[PDB]
Amino acid sequence: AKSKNHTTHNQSRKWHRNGIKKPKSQRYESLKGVDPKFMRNMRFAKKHNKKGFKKMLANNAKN
Amino acid sequence: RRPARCYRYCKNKPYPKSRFCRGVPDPKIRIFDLGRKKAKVDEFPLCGHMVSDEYEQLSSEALEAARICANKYMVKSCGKDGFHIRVRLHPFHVNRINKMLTGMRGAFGKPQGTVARVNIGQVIMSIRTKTQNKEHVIEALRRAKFKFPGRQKIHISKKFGFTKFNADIFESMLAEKRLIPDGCGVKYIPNRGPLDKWRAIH
Amino acid sequence: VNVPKTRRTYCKKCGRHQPHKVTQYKKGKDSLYAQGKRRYDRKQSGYGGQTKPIFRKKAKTTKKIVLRLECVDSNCRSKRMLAIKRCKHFELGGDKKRKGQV
Amino acid sequence: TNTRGKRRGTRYMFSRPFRKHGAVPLSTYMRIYKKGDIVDIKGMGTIQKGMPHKCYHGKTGRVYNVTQHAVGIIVNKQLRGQILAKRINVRVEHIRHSKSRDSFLQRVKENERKKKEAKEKGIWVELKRQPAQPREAHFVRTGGVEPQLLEPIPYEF
RNA sequence: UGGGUAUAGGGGCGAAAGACUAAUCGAACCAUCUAGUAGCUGGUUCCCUCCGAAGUUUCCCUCAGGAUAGCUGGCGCUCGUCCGUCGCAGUUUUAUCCGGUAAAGCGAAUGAUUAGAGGUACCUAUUCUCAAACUUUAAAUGGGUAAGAAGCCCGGCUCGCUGGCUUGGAGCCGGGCGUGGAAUGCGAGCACGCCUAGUGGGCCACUUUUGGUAAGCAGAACUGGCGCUGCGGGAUGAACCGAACGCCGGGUUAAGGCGCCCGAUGCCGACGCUCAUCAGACCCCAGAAAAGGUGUUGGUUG
RNA sequence: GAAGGCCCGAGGCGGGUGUUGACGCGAUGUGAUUUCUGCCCAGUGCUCUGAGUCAAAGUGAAGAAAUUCAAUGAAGCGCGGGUAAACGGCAAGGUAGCCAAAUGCCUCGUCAUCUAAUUAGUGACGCGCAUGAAUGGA
RNA sequence: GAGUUUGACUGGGGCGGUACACCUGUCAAACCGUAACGCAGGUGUCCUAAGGCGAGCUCAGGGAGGACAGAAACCUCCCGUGGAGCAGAAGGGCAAAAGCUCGCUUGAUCUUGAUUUUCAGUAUGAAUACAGACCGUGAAAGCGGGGCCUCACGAUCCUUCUGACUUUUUGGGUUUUAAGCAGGAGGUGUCAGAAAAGUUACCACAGGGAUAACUGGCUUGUGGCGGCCAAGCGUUCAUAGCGACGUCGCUUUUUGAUCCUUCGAUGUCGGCUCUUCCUAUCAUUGUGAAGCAGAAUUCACCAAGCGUUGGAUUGUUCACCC
RNA sequence: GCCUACGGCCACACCACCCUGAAAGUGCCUGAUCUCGUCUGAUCUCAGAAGCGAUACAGGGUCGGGCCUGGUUAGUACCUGGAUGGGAGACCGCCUGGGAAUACCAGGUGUCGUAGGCU
Ligand SMILES: [Mg+2]
Ligand SMILES: [Mg+2]
Ligand SMILES: [Mg+2]
Ligand SMILES: [Mg+2]
Ligand SMILES: [Mg+2]
Ligand SMILES: [Mg+2]
Ligand SMILES: [Mg+2]
Ligand SMILES: [Mg+2]
Ligand SMILES: [Mg+2]
Ligand SMILES: [Mg+2]
Ligand SMILES: [Mg+2]
Ligand SMILES: [Mg+2]
Ligand SMILES: [Mg+2]
Ligand SMILES: [Mg+2]
Ligand SMILES: [Mg+2]
Ligand SMILES: [Mg+2]
Ligand SMILES: [Mg+2]
Ligand SMILES: [Mg+2]
Ligand SMILES: [Mg+2]
Ligand SMILES: [Mg+2]
Ligand SMILES: [Mg+2]
Ligand SMILES: [Mg+2]
Ligand SMILES: [Mg+2]
Ligand SMILES: [Mg+2]
Ligand SMILES: [Mg+2]
Ligand SMILES: [Mg+2]
Ligand SMILES: [Mg+2]
Ligand SMILES: [Mg+2]
Ligand SMILES: [Mg+2]
Ligand SMILES: [Mg+2]
Ligand SMILES: [Mg+2]
Ligand SMILES: [Mg+2]
Ligand SMILES: [Mg+2]
Ligand SMILES: [Mg+2]
Ligand SMILES: [Mg+2]
Ligand SMILES: [Mg+2]
Ligand SMILES: [Mg+2]
Ligand SMILES: [Mg+2]
Ligand SMILES: [Zn+2]
Repeated sequence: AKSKNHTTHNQSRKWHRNGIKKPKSQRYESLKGVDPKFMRNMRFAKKHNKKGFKKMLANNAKN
Repeated sequence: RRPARCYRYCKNKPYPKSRFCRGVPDPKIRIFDLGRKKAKVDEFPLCGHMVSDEYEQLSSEALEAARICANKYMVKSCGKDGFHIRVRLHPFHVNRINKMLTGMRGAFGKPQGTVARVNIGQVIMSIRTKTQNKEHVIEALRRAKFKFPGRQKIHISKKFGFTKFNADIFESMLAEKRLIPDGCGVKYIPNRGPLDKWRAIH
Repeated sequence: VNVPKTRRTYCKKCGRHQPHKVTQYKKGKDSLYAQGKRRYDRKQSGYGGQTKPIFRKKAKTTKKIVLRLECVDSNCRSKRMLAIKRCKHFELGGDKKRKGQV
Repeated sequence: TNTRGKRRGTRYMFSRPFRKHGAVPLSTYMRIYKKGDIVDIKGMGTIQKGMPHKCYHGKTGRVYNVTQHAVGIIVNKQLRGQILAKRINVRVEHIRHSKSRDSFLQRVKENERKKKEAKEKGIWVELKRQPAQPREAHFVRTGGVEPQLLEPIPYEF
């Protein structure tokens, strides 16, 4: 009472039945798996980014 | 053995005698050159081939039988030393045979014989001899066609003997020291080597 | 497999590399009053026969050698199990191998 | 059934080219890979560490993470009907900068230069690439000599 | 041999046949537990509209079955919905990568292998024939990425990372710049949302391909098809050719046909070939080979 | 040899054999007579002896106690002997017999006889696939 | 005496094998993937270094040499792209390396998360790239958290060990004990992991043509039958009659292969009986051929109209004999 | 023209042999007190400057081998898609596009960057 072992015959039709969908490209992709030492300093760059907010307003006025 | 109708078509990949295909028996054909092999190139100018027309497998049994059928006629019609037959098909493809039949459980068979895969337009057997023996080669190669399956046609090559140069240019290249005979064939001498070899020739 | 009796590995309580005395780990006798042993005895009491499976189809021919490390510092004396790959022959004392010999 | 080994079937894929064996040239390690650039993936058998899988050989992705002599690539991998953005970590010996990305960044630098140079002159130049158009009309001089007559040759053996 | 008694169901009794114990015996009969369980058969009741499969992946004391992924349907919802712009693609183009198959090669490596020649069994230069688990080479088809505003440009800010030095790097802020920065088609998005039935026995064909002498054989790749599908054609027939379907009228075709059955050549069709005392008569496709003929008709070289 | 063998029985000062007592009862094998009944006690089984393992209870020791440890340590096993008209085999290598058998694969064995003709029958031959001595032989 | 069990895959089943968990080459048709009881092999290990680092060194083999010493001992020089070695199968990689040798060592250590591969994109196993400690090594740059890469391994429950702490031990407190947290190990090879001997012809039920035995169907290896070529046989003479080495067919009266039909059943061997059919003609009718003198016989042709018997043995078809 | 130190590409650079080489440089060369390392100052490390271009090194030569490039083989082999094409089959032709590789022949034979230095 043997049967069939492996088949990929009708699988291409099933895959394209709803179409092969790529993940929607999102701005600001996820930062998972990045260097932890790099992520530490990048958090500190955003943590103290408001410290130079007064210099930003002064330099924008020169333009 | 089984009839050649069972192993006539090139149905499988080439299965040579290698470290993986062990236990292969010895082929039926062992001698491929007959007649006066150690003859000069000028001895046998004319050459005739047995060109195939099928993409099939010629058994080593049929290669040996057609070798004898062609040799026994060139000896009787051109003498024992007036020709040089060269069989240009070595049986390398091994045939497999299943056991004397639990039926197909483990059906991969053991080696049975050896065939030579021939192509459409490939030479099977070549005979070189004198020019006046042209009709004898055609008949010798015709009698050996019945020892082969499929369809074969007899062709008289334009080359000079077993060489790869045309007969019209062969005389000119000999005078210009571009071809020198070494036994059954000739060596092509280009002008792209050390000049010391050129001085040795002249 | 031959490992020395002395290692200089990281000591967790000391927080740094320390000389350790390497031994081999033994199972030790099972406590007759373990929770899984107390309920196994109560379940086996009475009629009914064997209530837990009895493993029969053993396949492993070796065991993972467990090394009982121990820092030689008299103040710490902390142990740590260090398991190595499976091996048939395992020796702790042994002797260093020599290349050019007969 | 086949085996699920990591390097199963990579006899010629990860092998070195003919007469290209030996130590890896140094410029392969001197190329800068910033975050977001398009790089190709091609496993090198000389260095077994940080080797990409056989499915990513010949694939292309953008770099998201950069470490010491190793980068992280976001590669697309179509499994059945879902293309998956795979975050793999391969060393720099197995990657090369995609020249297709560099050729596009050069077209932007020229497009921004042409539309700026055309504005200063008032002219309007084209920037969109157009496919090969049908060939325009043209005269063909015979040069006095007639065209060479051709005919099928007879069959020879 | 009658009658009266004895032995009662895992028991009785048996000169032993698993015999016999009320037509029931290799464990009687009766009622109940009991509507015992069944991955196994059988059946499963009105109409219509719309959408519409799967026999494949992984795991399972699984392989007549489930779980899971896929395919399905329903319910929506977030938007768009003149040009324009987002967004999308079983497709091309451009740009740039990937591969080691066909073919080729072995006077190149590994392996196999034929014949002479030269110099002194080897050695040199040649030569014949090969590889699926060989290869210097190497396609066709095929795979990946890219073809902009999530950009470009100018000027600053943050950092505890980096450091000869704003030196990097990344993040952030302000300002300026559509010719949207290949062709074509097209509405998309919500981990293609949420719940979800059926299926998890497939089979067939072109090409590729494995075992097998071969098989209406067994086993794969790809695409289509059958199954789920009627219709025209192949006399006929699940798969072939054409073409897919609400109910009709007119017209025109496909594949295939047009002596008659049988709609259409009831053309003053064209040119040849062929006589068969087993003629021949067209995809799949349903009987032929090697080898022969001073049958006949062409052609080639002498 | 009855305080028993055997067996019934949920249970008793239960019951059967037994209104019995070894010329008895119970359990098996072989199967009249005649004639023989060979070898193997290793294995399995039964049975018979007195020098490692060995439960609960009991004794000893440590500990606040639970607990732990130690010594002692039944039957049975293990060790040893006997036993094959015990299972069996031929540890012993099939003895006496018998046979191509209701038992012989090759096989329609070979030979003689029986018929015009015989894969049948009988008498012989026996390295007998795979006969054989109370799993009884003749 | 009672209860239960006595794996699965499988060209039926059993036996065999493990194609049941893994690895290499190939199949595989140039991304990946891709089946069969496809092909050729490997695995349940080994290693205190064969791990890590630094330094120096260069291998296989060959030539020429050198007391014993030779085809192979050791010394020297030259050539030597690796033709050696790298624990193992294979593939890949590798030369002032990854090989060989030497001296310092334990990154085979303590941790958090992410990622790759088999993947459902779960787990395990095995890998990748960081980060925080603590170290090794080198002058240093660096390199190293096992083996050059691809295999070399194991859930819940339970036991055991290690470690930690405002952790529990139930009205509080102390000490035992027990429990818990965290990390190892003890193992399930049917390897995502029940605890498992048969027999049944005395058999039973549910089913299955998913699946065997009997017919038919495809196939013709085998069996049977028939050509072609002509070495040779035929005293001489290849083809009167034959036909080696080869080769092409046919048949479905052998067997095999397959498993398409039938398991809510197609009665199944032979004989007897009886009819019709086929020709690959044994005899008879009409011919051709001979190594046809006659006779007898052989080959071939038109040809199935007619006939093909009686018995011993065997259930036998099949043989054998009268 | 040239030479060093560090290189990138890694034979057009390699290999064999022959010829030539200013100046500096490099190398050879001369020693073993110290540093350091060997069985041995050969190698290695150190110290030095009498000697030359022998070799290394560089340049050139060879109808040189190899390598590189191109031609040829060749629109050949192979191949996408298509047909109620041929053929008993094996296979082959055509349509639509794509398109090789040996032998053979020819040409070429290092180049570039940084720093310092010599004619
Ligand atoms: Mg299935
Ligand atoms: Mg399977
Ligand atoms: Mg009890
Ligand atoms: Mg494999
Ligand atoms: Mg009575
Ligand atoms: Mg009852
Ligand atoms: Mg019975
Ligand atoms: Mg509808
Ligand atoms: Mg389907
Ligand atoms: Mg069913
Ligand atoms: Mg479902
Ligand atoms: Mg399901
Ligand atoms: Mg089903
Ligand atoms: Mg099939
Ligand atoms: Mg089938
Ligand atoms: Mg169905
Ligand atoms: Mg459909
Ligand atoms: Mg028809
Ligand atoms: Mg109409
Ligand atoms: Mg019609
Ligand atoms: Mg004839
Ligand atoms: Mg007895
Ligand atoms: Mg005994
Ligand atoms: Mg006897
Ligand atoms: Mg009789
Ligand atoms: Mg007798
Ligand atoms: Mg006896
Ligand atoms: Mg039962
Ligand atoms: Mg089974
Ligand atoms: Mg592939
Ligand atoms: Mg670290
Ligand atoms: Mg069936
Ligand atoms: Mg036959
Ligand atoms: Mg023959
Ligand atoms: Mg006839
Ligand atoms: Mg009779
Ligand atoms: Mg040259
Ligand atoms: Mg070329
Ligand atoms: Zn410590």
